[PDB]
Amino acid sequence: SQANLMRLKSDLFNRSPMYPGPTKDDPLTVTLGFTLQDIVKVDSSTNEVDLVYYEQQRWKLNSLMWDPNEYGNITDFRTSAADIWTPDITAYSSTRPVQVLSPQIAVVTHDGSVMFIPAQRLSFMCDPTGVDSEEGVTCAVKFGSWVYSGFEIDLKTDTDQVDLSSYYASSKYEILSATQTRQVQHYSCCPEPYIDVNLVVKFRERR
Amino acid sequence: SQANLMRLKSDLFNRSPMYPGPTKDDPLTVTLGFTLQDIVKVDSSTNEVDLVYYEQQRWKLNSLMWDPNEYGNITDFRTSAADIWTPDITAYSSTRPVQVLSPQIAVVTHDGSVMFIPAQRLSFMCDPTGVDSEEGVTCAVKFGSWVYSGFEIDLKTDTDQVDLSSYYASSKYEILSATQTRQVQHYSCCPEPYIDVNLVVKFRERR
Amino acid sequence: SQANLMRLKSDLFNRSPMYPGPTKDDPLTVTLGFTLQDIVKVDSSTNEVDLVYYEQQRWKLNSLMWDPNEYGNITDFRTSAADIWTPDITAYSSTRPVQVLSPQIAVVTHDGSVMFIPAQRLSFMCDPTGVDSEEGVTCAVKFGSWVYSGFEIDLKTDTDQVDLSSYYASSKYEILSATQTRQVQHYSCCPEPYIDVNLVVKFRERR
Amino acid sequence: SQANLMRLKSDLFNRSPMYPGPTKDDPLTVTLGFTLQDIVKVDSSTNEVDLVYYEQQRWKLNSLMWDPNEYGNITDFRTSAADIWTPDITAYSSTRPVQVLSPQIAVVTHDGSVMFIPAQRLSFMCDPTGVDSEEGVTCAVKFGSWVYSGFEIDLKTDTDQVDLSSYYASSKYEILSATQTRQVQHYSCCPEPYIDVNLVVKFRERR
Amino acid sequence: SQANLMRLKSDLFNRSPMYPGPTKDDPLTVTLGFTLQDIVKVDSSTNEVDLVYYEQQRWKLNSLMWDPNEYGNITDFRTSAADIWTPDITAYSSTRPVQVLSPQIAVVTHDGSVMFIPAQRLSFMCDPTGVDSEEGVTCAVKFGSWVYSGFEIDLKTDTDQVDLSSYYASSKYEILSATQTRQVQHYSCCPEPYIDVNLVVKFRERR
Amino acid sequence: GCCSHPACAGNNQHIC
Amino acid sequence: GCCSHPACAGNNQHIC
Amino acid sequence: GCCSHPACAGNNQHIC
Amino acid sequence: GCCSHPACAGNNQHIC
Amino acid sequence: GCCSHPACAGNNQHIC
Repeated sequence: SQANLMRLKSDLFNRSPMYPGPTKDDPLTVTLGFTLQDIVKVDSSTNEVDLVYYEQQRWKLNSLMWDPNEYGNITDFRTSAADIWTPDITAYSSTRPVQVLSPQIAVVTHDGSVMFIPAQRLSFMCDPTGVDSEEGVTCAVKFGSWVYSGFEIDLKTDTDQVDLSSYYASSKYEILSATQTRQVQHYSCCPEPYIDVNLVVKFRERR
Repeated sequence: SQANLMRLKSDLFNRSPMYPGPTKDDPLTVTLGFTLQDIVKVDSSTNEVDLVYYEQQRWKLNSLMWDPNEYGNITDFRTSAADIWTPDITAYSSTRPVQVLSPQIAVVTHDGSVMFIPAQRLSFMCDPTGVDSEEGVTCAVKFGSWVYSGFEIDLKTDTDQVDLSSYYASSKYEILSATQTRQVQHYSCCPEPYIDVNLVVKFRERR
Repeated sequence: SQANLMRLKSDLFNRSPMYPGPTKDDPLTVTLGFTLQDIVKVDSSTNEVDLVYYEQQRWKLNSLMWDPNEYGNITDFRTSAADIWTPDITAYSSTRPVQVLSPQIAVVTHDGSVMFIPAQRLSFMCDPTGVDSEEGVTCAVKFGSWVYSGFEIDLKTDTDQVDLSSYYASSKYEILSATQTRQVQHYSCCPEPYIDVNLVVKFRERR
Repeated sequence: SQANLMRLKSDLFNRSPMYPGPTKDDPLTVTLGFTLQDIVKVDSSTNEVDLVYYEQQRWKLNSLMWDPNEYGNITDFRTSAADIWTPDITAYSSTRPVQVLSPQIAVVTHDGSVMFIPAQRLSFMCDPTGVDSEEGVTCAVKFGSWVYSGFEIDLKTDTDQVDLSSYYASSKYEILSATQTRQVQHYSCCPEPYIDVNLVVKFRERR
Repeated sequence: SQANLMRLKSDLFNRSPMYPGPTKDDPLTVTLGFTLQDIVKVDSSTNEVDLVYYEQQRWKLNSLMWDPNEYGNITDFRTSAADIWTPDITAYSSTRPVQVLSPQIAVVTHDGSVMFIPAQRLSFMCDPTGVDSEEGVTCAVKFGSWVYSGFEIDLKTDTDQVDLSSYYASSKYEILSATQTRQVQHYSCCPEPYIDVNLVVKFRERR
Repeated sequence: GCCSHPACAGNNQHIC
Repeated sequence: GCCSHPACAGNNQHIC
Repeated sequence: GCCSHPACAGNNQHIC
Repeated sequence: GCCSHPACAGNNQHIC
Repeated sequence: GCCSHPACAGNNQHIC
């Protein structure tokens, strides 16, 4: 079956040109979700906050479909994220290059579904004034495609609640709320909408 | 449609040797504009200031033109900035390598226009003395081609006002003024002019 | 006879496409072991602790077997880790990219056994409160495959005792205990098990 | 015109084997020159000083010559420095890898001349004691080939004066003198000379 | 005569395969020597010391031999360290990835000798308590092959004295002694010896 | 739960 | 506005 | 002793 | 003043 | 001091 997988990956990657990305004719939906692990730095002198999270991205390509019956009943495989197209979802208010904390490996399914869940450390803009109070402070950062409009990459979430089930138990901070919410922006000049997912985290120093 | 796009990129990129850059025979105009997101660090002990901004660059190549009727009415596409020539526009007084905060993807349109908008963090030389006063302080940094004269790359702006509409609302600093000015330098020895865009930012600590 | 060696690497790597990783049809067992060298940083303001250790990984592939007398009685060879598949075993709570301190060279034996021992510096989540007391403090970090379930990669240790024989004799810290324990987790939704090795270190400042 | 340049660059780079470096039979002269922008860090606790400068290097290869009349009268072109051989000129007492602050692009002229001017940040060994006095302090760092003797690479300057015309006007430091001087060394054992350019900067805190 | 050199490098590198490393049948001797430039950081809070040094490495390959009479009387040449096999010699107690400060170019001579001398900054484990005293403090770091036993890579020194002739004249520290000593170790289970060179430096804050 | 575990999420994309 | 949004600017170069 | 030295461990995988 | 500006230096090497 | 200078050392290995 190792031979069959080699043959599948050969057929999928070597036979056809690279997916050139989505268009207005053949758009794409990307589902985004966050699993927040810790708030690892709060800098009131520079207004920078650092987060560590897992960022799950999922999309589907017709060009990545196959019939398992032609390939020894293989229904999915894992492959380096470099072997495939990935979407250009970006934090819009980072202050430093995002650091990758995990392998970058994607899961591809025979229906053409792709899932990619890299661990990341993000530095972004946030005035943390009020973090040492009972009220706490709210930080926000928007994620969206750097170059694609909503007529080409539709962004969505599966839930608006950030996954907190793995949040570090002895964190310096208490999460008061954490949401990941699709927002839409329209410009009068132009017919296409622009989509972002707003990651909003309200937190305070633990007492 | 996806077939058409693959064919378009093949015809433009694999068919031809890469654009070798502009010459005095075939010069090029590069339009520059800045969108300031935040002043993220001010260091009075070393006289270094850090900016985060979006740098919009636009130019046009005849070698990137195509007829849309010939490619399923495709009028533009996105592609890795590695797939194309990009200009060597550089900050002249940086103190650290510039950090790129966004995907490096350009948009190419059928008339041969290319737009490329990298988000960046820049450390540059600036004595911030007076930032904690009512008058504030002025910092300046010039951007220009590293190796091409004004007879080969003409630099232009669309506006002399730095875009401040995305400047961080809770920034530690208030922007009093932010301009981007085309400057021409002539040297006695030589007939060719050298061009830069002078980014001038006046700011103070917010009270 | 370098010649027998020359011939062996030829047959194993280039004649076939690379090993595509394990599946539920051809699962794989990875044995993990840690050799702790020093606790090199303890940061109570951000709850981050840095360790330096040697991580021993061992697995076996049928596709890497050979006959010693068909190869000049050669029983093993060394090769760049880039030339072979390696498992995606990862710290689940790192806060910074792991840094590699040693050459990345694996040892392959004729029974198909592979051993790979990278020296590493790891930053991970840990509240160190109590480190300057007699009792000390406990830190923990889990290691496991990023994408493979326990039906594809079985993770095990040979011993639950972290190797402390190379722990730095003049370290700032005294190790009270250090264990590495295989843990199996099931989620109700899903029948396949998920495996991690839990690295648990109890320590205090040395007097 | 664009055609001629593409053709030229092909003939020079794709048609010929790369320059295997100088020999005593086919020697090379490199001209070195510095433009000091700022002294950007002074650390009395580790005896390290950081400079930002432009390092101009010029040399000539017969293998990079062409006749302009055979190429539409093109007399020069610019190309990525990765496309060409460059000399192994190194600072001998740096304490950190040099950081590159500019594009790395060379100018190649039809006589085989190459000019290459990277902007750099250098950390090097210097006891800054006395910098806070009227007398100031002197720092020095030598540059030379890492592996070539003076019989293979001759090093020279065009002037012994460091160019100070772009030194940052609001710098924390005042330059009292800055020179770049060719030094020739003979060792008792060996007839071949060893050459360096000695960068000597005397400076003090500005009051 | 530049022609002869091109041909030599071709015969050695392009027509013949890269040396796959030593074996038990065709072992190798590596000679090691250190030139200490400065102790550039001493950190008593984390027990880390940073050195800057030149590491001279020398070995000999039968596969790199040639007859100068067949190659225009060329007796030696210089080439990128990437063009050749290099030994996996490593510090065993580093705390950070080693930083390379010099070009990575080796000298190859016609008898198959290779000399390779990288400048490096090393951070390693050391409790510096006593550095501010008359007796000073002793630090040690071992260097050896990461994956090869002494039956495959034999390690040696030319002298047990570290080269101090280039030690920075205005260093914060005075070197009381610096030795580089070959050590051979056997383990009961196994016949093959394991070899390291122990870099031991005794030093103090200068009086 | 499963969805916070990267390997489990990838095996159970229909839920996560 | 549109020209402040990189994706919008790149998509509407006649305006931005 | 052997199994704590990586080169030795790698050379004797049946014991280490 | 050309020689302090890298682009200018590269265009005027006989002077710079 | 040839043997302390890397370029010289590489050129005179019978000494250095």
